[PDB]
Amino acid sequence: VSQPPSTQSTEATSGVNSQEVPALTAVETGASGQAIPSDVVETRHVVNYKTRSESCLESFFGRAACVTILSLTNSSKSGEEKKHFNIWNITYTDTVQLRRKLEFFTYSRFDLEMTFVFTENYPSTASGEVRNQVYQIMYIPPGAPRPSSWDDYTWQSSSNPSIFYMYGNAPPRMSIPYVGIANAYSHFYDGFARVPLEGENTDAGDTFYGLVSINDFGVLAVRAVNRSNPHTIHTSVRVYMKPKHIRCWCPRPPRAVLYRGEGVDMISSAILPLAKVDSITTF
Amino acid sequence: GAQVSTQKTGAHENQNVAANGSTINYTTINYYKDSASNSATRQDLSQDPSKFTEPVKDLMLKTAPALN
Amino acid sequence: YQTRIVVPASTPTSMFMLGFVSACPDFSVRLLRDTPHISQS
Amino acid sequence: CGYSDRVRQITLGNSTITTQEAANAIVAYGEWPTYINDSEANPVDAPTEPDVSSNRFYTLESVSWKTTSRGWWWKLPDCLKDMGMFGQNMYYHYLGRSGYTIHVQCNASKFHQGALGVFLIPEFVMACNTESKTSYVSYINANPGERGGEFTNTYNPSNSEGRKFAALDYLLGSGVLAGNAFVYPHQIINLRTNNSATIVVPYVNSLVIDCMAKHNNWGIVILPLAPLAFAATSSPQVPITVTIAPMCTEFNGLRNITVPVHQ
Amino acid sequence: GYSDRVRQITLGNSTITTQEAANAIVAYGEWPTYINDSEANPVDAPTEPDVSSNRFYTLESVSWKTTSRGWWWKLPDCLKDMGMFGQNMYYHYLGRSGYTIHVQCNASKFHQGALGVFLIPEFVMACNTESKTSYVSYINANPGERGGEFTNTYNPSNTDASEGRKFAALDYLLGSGVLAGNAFVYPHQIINLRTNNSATIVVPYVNSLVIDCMAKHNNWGIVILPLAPLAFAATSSPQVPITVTIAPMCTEFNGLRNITVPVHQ
Ligand SMILES: CCCCCCCCCCCCCC(=O)O
Repeated sequence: VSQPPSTQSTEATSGVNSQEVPALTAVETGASGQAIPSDVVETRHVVNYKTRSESCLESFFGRAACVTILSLTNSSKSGEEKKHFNIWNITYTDTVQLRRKLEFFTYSRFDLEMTFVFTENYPSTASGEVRNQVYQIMYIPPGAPRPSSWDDYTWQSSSNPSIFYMYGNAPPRMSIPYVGIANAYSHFYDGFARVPLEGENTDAGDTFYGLVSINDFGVLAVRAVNRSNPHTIHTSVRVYMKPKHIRCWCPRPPRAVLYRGEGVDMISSAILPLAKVDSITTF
Repeated sequence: GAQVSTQKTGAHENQNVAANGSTINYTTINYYKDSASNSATRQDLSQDPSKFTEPVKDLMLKTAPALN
Repeated sequence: YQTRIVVPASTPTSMFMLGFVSACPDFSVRLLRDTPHISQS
Repeated sequence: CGYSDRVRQITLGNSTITTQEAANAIVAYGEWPTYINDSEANPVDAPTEPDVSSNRFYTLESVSWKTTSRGWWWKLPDCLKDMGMFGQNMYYHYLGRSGYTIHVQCNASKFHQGALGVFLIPEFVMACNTESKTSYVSYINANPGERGGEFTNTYNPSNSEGRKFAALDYLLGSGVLAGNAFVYPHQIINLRTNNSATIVVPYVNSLVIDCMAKHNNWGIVILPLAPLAFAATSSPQVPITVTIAPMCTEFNGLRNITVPVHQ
Repeated sequence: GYSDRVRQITLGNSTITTQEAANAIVAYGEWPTYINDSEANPVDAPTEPDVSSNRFYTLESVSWKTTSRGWWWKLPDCLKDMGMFGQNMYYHYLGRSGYTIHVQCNASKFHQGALGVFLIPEFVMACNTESKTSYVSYINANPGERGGEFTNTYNPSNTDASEGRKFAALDYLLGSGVLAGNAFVYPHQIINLRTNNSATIVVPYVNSLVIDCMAKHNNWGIVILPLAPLAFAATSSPQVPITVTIAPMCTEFNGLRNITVPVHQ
């Protein structure tokens, strides 16, 4: 049995009167200071059995997060037929907690576990007998046709992945292999999707900046598959994601301020991330 | 064709040695052929902090002055 | 201040220093929690 | 025999840089630029390797360090787009790849004080100066050339003034506190000990090779960390000169010269 | 390689660095050690603190002005309230220690002047009255971390009992009748402002006994003199601080009793 490597142990050490100076360095070098307690104080011999387990990237990332909430309305009213199904752009952008962890890195490569959770209620003041509902989650790859309606032919899912869930059973779940075209997903893209060429010179219209212009993972088309009932059912579909088997590159700091949309845009009302301290000598 | 590995030390498992008994083991069988379907990878504590904390071209020693 | 900062003639009398913080090699964490530093409506 | 970490001679192509006062040198992430290996390659076309033609240092227009400066911004493959052969090849070839040597120069007397942090940021994506639409910056403003751009300490988004970056210094232009800028490979020119900084930059992307007219894989950020000061005057000035060379330059796919929107 | 000027001294929970020292002196070539069984006087079970008393302490700073004639300290006395060293010397009848003495004084390259730092064993000083001999109060004899000062005027009083109980601390005669120019016989280092900004002297315990009573006797004193005057030429009156930092080392005590509380003001 192989014991996992522990963090640094401390050797015992005594006093020093030498020309060696572990405490003085330069950081101008790009290096962080390297001093440890045995370099500046006398120390005792302490065996360190602790490990960096929860800090591993797999552990850090390995939690499902809610990413989005979709709204489906199963209704007999003709004016609500269009709401019987809904379509969502696949992204992690919609929720702050997950994009924040992912944005610690410039690039990442991972497989993704998705779980869906369904909750339903009656939005009406008059509830009544409704038969158990069934839901369909269809994946539509980029370039694939999308349904114009809940009963459109595309729901046949002859080429598309599709999972069916009967309400009340365990939340449906599946695993998605890494699908990036690149050899890693980029969480940032300092560039444009297309190069505007001489002859078409405008400032406005350059909506091609940022990764948002080069990422299309298709959509999730979610449908109640039931016939309309006299009493309307409002269903909340929560989409969860858990990155797994993840490798990350080129770390960067986390965002200090609130996000505005899909890019790195700041909100003028919220660019002040720190609290005031009464004085430099406060403690 | 199962694989056997070692569990994270539990509450009553008083050996921080992590190599005591055959009762600290677990068995994993893969049930899918697509590797994306497998459970999380084994913990790997290999690290190389120097990559980010001291990426200096020339050798730096703690005791030597940083600038000579 | 130990002693004092000594400045020669025609030299600035207001200096700055930059403090930095980092973890040492004998360092780890035990359990995850959601960060308290960011939110959304 | 008297060799010292304080001095260095960097020679690439027909260009040599000598330094008397520097804090070693940095190789970002511990890696040097290399050519694309046979085991990791996308393009089919035989590569073009300009070698000694493009792999020389070019000097970007200098900027002045004033006591009110908040910082300076450059994008790396962009700042060299009009410089010599490197420039011409990125316009002729669809794909390209290169590493870089970034050398920042800033001399001052022993009676001056102040410090500049030099950071190299992979994918230096910046926020826009408008609240009408997100991720909305013109091609021209996002690609200033050797001129670069500057950081500010105020945010005044528009509701043409909008299609440019909201380059706040304290948030590094993207909502990220500057104190953490040190995560990125960096070096400090502390006028107390150094007059220059050197960083070796590997090609970094999610791809082996990419289109240079579209993607700036690295950016250069220079920020005062400590203000410039000199007892004799309220407005001392010190020029900062940024000198850059491509390394291991490689290109793939020859077409008609690309001519991007210009001014 | 390593320079001679750059150094790091670590003891207990404290470190002192320097980038401008003229090496370091080990008085008489000997380090502080613990008493060998073969030389022990008491038969008590000794107390040997490891990292309590053996840390550096910073004494109240003094100012160097062009008119100062020097400063002095009695060594065990200057650390009498210094944490655990202080408490142990009062709880125990006997005690012994060596010391690391580190003196600091900054100046710019435009400044000039020099400080002689001398360690004098048995630094006995003259009374300030001509009517009595070997006359000095306990309190004036033992000022604490504050130290005392040297003067260049001998103004004894054969009628004023109060002044007579203070020391006649002449600078040129080191307070005892010896020309200062011969002070160099004692272990010493010079903080010449154009060369160094600090000095370090390692001090063994030196006495006729292996161990003595600390509340009664000062094994060593510290004398700092303005061997060369301070000057800046960009002011009518330059000033730089001098700070003395001291750590006991290889400390031991015996004779545990009620805490001694000396007469004080
Ligand atoms: C039947 C439902 C199948 C759903 C398949 C969805 C495919 C999603 C691809 C992975 C998204 C990656 C997002 C990112 O990291 O930027």
